[PDB]
Amino acid sequence: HGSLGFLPRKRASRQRGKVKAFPKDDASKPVHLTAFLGYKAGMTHIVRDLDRPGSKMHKREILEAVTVIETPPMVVVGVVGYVETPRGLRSLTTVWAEHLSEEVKRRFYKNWFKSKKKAF
Amino acid sequence: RGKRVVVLSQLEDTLVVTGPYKVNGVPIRRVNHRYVIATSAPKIDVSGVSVEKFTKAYFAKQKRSGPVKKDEAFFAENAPKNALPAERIADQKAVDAKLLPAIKAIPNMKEYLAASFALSNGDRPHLMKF
Amino acid sequence: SLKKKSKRRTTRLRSRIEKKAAESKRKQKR
Amino acid sequence: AQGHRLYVKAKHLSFQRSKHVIHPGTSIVKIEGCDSKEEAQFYLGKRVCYVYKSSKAVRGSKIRVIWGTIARPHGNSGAVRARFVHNLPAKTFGSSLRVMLYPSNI
Amino acid sequence: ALKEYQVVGRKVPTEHEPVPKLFRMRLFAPNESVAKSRYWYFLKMINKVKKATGEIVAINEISEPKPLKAKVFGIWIRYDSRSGTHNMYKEFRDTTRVGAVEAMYADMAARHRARFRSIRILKVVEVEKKEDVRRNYVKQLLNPHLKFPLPHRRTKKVFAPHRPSTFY
Amino acid sequence: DIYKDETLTIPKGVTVDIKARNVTVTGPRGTLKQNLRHVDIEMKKQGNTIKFIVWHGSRKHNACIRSVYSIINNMIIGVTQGFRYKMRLVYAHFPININLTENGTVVEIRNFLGERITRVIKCLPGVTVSISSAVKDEIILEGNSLENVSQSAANIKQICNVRNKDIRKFLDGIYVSERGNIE
Amino acid sequence: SEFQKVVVIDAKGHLLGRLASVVAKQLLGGQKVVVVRCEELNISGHFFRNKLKYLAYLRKACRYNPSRGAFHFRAPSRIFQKAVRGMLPHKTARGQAALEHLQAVEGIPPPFDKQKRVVVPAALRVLRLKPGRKYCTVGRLSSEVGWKYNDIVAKLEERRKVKSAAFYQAKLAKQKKIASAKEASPVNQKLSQFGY
Amino acid sequence: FKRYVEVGRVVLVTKGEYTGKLAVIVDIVDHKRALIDSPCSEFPRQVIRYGSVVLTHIVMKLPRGARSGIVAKKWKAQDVCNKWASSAWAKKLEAKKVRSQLNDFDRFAVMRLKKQRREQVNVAV
RNA sequence: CUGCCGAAGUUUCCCUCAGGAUAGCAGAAACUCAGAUCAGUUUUAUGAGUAUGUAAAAUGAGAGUUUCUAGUGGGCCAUUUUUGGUAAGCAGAACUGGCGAUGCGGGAUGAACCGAACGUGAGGUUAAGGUGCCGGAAUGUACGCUC
RNA sequence: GCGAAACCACAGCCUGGGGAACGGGCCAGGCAAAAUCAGCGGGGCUUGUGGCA
RNA sequence: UCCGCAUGAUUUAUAUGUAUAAAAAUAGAGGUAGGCUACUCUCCUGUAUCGUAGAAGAUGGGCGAUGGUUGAUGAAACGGAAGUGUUUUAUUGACUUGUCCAUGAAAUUCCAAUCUUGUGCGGAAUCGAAUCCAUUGCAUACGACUUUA
Repeated sequence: HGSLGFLPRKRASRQRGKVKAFPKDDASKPVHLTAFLGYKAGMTHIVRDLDRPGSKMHKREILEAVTVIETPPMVVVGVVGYVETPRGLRSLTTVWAEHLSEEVKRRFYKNWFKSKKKAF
Repeated sequence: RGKRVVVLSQLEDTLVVTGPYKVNGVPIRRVNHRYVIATSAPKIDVSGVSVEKFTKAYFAKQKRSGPVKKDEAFFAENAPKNALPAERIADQKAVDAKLLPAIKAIPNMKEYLAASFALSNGDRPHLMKF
Repeated sequence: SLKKKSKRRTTRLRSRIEKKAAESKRKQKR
Repeated sequence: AQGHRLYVKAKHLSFQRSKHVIHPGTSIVKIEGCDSKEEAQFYLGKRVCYVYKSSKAVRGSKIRVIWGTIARPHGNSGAVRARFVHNLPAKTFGSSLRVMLYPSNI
Repeated sequence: ALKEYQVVGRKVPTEHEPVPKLFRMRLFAPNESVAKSRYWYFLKMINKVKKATGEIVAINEISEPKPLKAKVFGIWIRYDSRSGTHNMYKEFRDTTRVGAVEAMYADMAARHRARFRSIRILKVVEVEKKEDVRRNYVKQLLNPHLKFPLPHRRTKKVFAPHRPSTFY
Repeated sequence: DIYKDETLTIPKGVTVDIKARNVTVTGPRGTLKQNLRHVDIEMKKQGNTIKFIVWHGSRKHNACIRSVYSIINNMIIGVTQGFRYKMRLVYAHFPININLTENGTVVEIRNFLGERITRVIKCLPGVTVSISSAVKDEIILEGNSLENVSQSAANIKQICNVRNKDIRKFLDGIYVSERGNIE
Repeated sequence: SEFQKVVVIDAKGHLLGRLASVVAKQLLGGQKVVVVRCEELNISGHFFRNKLKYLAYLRKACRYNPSRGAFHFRAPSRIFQKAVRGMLPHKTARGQAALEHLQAVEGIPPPFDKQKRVVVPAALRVLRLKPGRKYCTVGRLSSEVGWKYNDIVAKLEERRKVKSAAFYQAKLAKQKKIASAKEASPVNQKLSQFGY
Repeated sequence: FKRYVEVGRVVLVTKGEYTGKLAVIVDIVDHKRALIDSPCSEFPRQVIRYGSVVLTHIVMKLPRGARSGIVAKKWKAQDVCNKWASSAWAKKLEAKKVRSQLNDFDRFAVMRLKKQRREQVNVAV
């Protein structure tokens, strides 16, 4: 058959996976980040002691396949504020930093070499 | 259009009507009665001024001598100086002399004739009693 | 609609309702 | 500058018509401020006017005018019938017309 | 609107009946001709006298003797129902007998979906004694201290600027 | 019928403000704010009496006039006398364990029929639940509003219903015993 | 009776079809109309009845490629626009142009909350529906069939009313002052014979 | 409430040819019609409905079904007129009527005085 | 190309057959009486057991012919009768109109339903059906019923 | 690079209705944004309850 | 790109005064002073309120009020739901009917300001990207997509 929840079966219009939903904001909790961005390096397997009560291999060794993804520390380079509106969230303003490295300036051009490097 | 003027005499088809030229500056003119709203403003006496000298031929145009005449030279001529006879001002001033005492007698009248009539939002002419 | 059927009787029903009413009246006459 | 407007604002609604037929000979005018036929007797015979603007400039004047006359009241709600020398184009349904206070009878 | 007519009629004189008796009834019709037509139908159905053999001797419209005195009328009628046979009696309170009949006719067309055809008015009677009034709604109207808020006040100029008071 | 009437005599209940279908009935015991917008009836306050008036009302509309009278009388009773509901626990083998929190506005129920599900209920506002000592294993629900006290008594009873068993034999649960007032 | 360039209608307490019929006539008449506060529109019939009327609308969708099928807009402004559109000859160019002269918004946005809001007595619920008759609000009826902005619009309406009340208090303070000076002038009753 | 359909309440006719006139309810025929009369000569005693009247705030004692003479005598004695006109409601209506009769010249008279009235704009600093 | 006149479907019988006939209709040519000379009509009288006929008052019309000669000789729909009939329709005749040759307004749309029988236009007024919006026209007035 | 023919009134979205055959054109709606590439060929009956006296 | 004159004009579902912001109920709301308020008053739609008087709005004078009023300003505050603005302003230059006077209109002798391009003006300052070609392989029938350059 095939699930109908995953159509139109068409190529993703993006390469970096879009976070279509963020955790609910609660003011009782203080501040933290909610996401990150890594690179799938590959997978290996491990051996682990299994502390699950009632499981048939409680306190016994299993073998698990694990995915290793490398995540060099991300750099915060701006802040954006969305305002609640009857027509949905709307990006009100955006503020950046001073020193935007060449790594992120490349994101703004299809040809970084031929450009005059005039971003920001 | 929109001016208020005092009717001097009753012509064959038209009304020989003027605003006192010292008040608003509307000389003695023929006006067809279909383009006149007869206001109920207090009447101004007319027995003091003669009105027989205003005839249809008195107001009529000159000839034309052909079907077409134009150009700004035709505009620099006539004008309210040249083809305008001095006798007309003598008649115009005579009318003003004989009507200003009446208009001065009753209040707001010289000011009423100096003003102009115009409609406003929410003003419905079929209900307005002019 | 809002119903389980259509209120507009198709012209067949507008056709045969009246004649079957006529046959009913003829039956009472007989 | 409110010492002007010697006319009365109105709108063109449709042609005189039935549901499947139109007669562009006469046009249905809604004289704004008139809410019955006994009131529409006043404007009966006045000079209605449709003013529009074009591309070519004749007379060095950008405004063309189509003259017309109020002919008869049309219905209960104070609409009238008008006869314009040139039948108004069908693109002018809802366009604003002018109603001159003349030929005056008040 | 309806108007009340007294119609007096009789059959043609002949050797069989040299002096036929006058037959007068009061009946409500919108016009003269309807009154005569209803008269002939009534006399035919009741007494069995043919339309051709008869002729009208007097028709007179009757005005209300006191069109400003609030009165209570009781109306007996013979309704032609789905079975063609049904009797009724309704009470009304107004100032004119024609008004009660007109109100009765609209009442019939509403609560029984009746016609002018199916209604046959037997008798319209003025009732003056309060305790002789039967119906509940009219009796409660007769109390001395009547008072009630204006029922169903409900009140071109489209696009009014302020919310209506729709109250006092 | 033009006028259906219903009359109510107000005891020493202090404030009976009736602004906008809303009654703030305050007595010595407390204060209850109630809304009567759902009905469309006339409410007149003439000194020591309250007149409930319906002008030209149908029987469907008229039936509301007694209901409005009854609920206003109930809230008057609440601010004057209060409402008390005694529920008696019934346990055959497993005792029913009850814990009281927030001055008795939340009830915790344990060991019902041997079940280890923690049947917890939050009492409706203005309802206090207490365990009485004069009679063993029965509960007293105190409050100003009869509706909230009665519904809370109903909520507790329907929480502990026997399931898949017989009403004939497994007749275990919490039942309402007495329905009275504080004094 | 007299036209403006734009009319802003406060749609609180107006019936859906009764208001949409007047708006349909004014649009073809050639006038721009802005309908504000759509989420308080009223519809005759009790709420569950109308909830079924709209859940039947959700049932209409083309069986082939439902993206082709009918689009069941949930916002109260869009439900009102559906009423007006069905009351217009939208399959033409004059019907199409009538929609373009219609604005329907939920709540009163800042571009319009500083202008007068008129009402249509031919559609007001208090003058049409008999007392005791069940009715449902479109704003509630949308928040139960998918529209997910009810609370935020109510949140913004509360703030707007606070600002609008503060304005009115300031305007009343000024207006009572000039009224005191209005009556203070003596010429008032030397023109009183004219009714002013 | 404030407006009750009372025998003896004076009502303001809002429909018909007697629009604007002031009459008093003499009798209650039924739920939708009442009998009204006025001492004013032009207005005859007749039966009018309730969509064609508006209830006023004045209630004057008057026995059921009084004749025209008695109603006029009671109306004069209790001073119904000049009591109705004492209200600001009647004053607003009379102001509207006289403002309807103003001609063009009177409108310019209104023009001038209220411009004189406007320019006062004197407020404490 | 325009104009004008314009049916028929069932008759008169006849037939081996299809058909013709024959009418009818439409006509084409010749000739009477200004008539009781007629009528898809009514009325009166009259006999026989409202209808029946004959005769005559009303009513409208100019009313007759003999002669030859094209096209048609179907069917459908509904009404009224109507015997056999049965769960129930169904069948049988006779009659009537309408339709074929017919466009227009209305009933959302439609072979028959409701009005209306057509040269080119102007104006006025209506029929049927309608007057919330689509849609020209009262979100009219009054009295009720219905959730 | 070379290069056909069959076929062709005109065309090509869908639901219901249009006496029938209901259709692709009519009516009422849903709607409707150029140009294309490759696959797949899709195109008011009726019921839960027998017959005789 | 504007200063800037223009220069020809192009112009308006413009427009004819682009005049007006409480909130809620309609078997109810609102306003007044004094100490939760007793009491007084208002409603009955906008036919209302604001502006409105002039060679399409001229040139002067007197009287009277510190005003109205506009063009242009040099600044403060506030408005995020689509902030289409609101306000505080001091300023300048006007205008200056509140009131009373004088000049001028005419033979147009019975009706027929804002809007921007425009094209250039002679003076100012301004110094970007994308694709093909090539490359990558996370992608691929061809386009497209992810890289590099």
